[PDB]
Amino acid sequence: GPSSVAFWYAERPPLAELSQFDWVVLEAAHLKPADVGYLKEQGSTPFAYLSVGEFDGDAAAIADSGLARGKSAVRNQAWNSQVMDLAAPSWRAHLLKRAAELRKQGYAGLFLDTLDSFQLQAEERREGQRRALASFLAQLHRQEPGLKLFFNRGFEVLPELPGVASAVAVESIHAGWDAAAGQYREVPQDDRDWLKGHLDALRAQGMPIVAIDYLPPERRDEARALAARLRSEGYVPFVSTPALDYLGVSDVE
Repeated sequence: GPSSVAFWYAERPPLAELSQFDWVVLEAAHLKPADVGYLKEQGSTPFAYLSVGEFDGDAAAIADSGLARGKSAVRNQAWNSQVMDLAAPSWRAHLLKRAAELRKQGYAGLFLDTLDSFQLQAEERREGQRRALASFLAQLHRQEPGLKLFFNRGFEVLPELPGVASAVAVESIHAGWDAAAGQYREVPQDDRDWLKGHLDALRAQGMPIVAIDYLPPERRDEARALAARLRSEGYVPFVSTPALDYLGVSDVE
């Protein structure tokens, strides 16, 4: 897996600086193929963001895209993000086409997000979504064996996908972002208690685990210490801001 990792989702990625991280996850809309090639020339492994469980867009955006039939009307839906039906052929086809385009652009892998958004569906629908997610990920991996798949969590599907994921990320281990309360908050103990069983399992199988923790820029000294703490606990960390628009820290200075 990675020795160091950065995530940058904003415009104008600082490519020279990002190139010194082993793995770099980017929003591909803000890069051109020459930029992706430059990162590889420098020795970095570039990954493109891909949201598997949700479509990011206004209602105008998802209608324009031809994906409307695939939208699930979940009760707790986050604004500007639509939970999609992982069994919908138009959604699955859309994602596979996107993967092919990102492959052609030179990405070495995909960072697969919203792998647990199906838990927002009605309880009795979740197992069917989980199975559709697992079959989608297997088909993605079969179609695109040249893309390393860097999962964001995925605990409900990982046991059925041996050999598919190259690493698993987790937001967050110690320092997190409470999107509701809009605050940097310590990850609550009960959140760490729930993660422990899943992370212990991945550790037992040698899976590289990336910790995505959140501290604001003014706390860069604390972010350095936290990166060291996370490495001593076996994680490959990136400590940054929730917008991922910041040259956060993965190792000590």
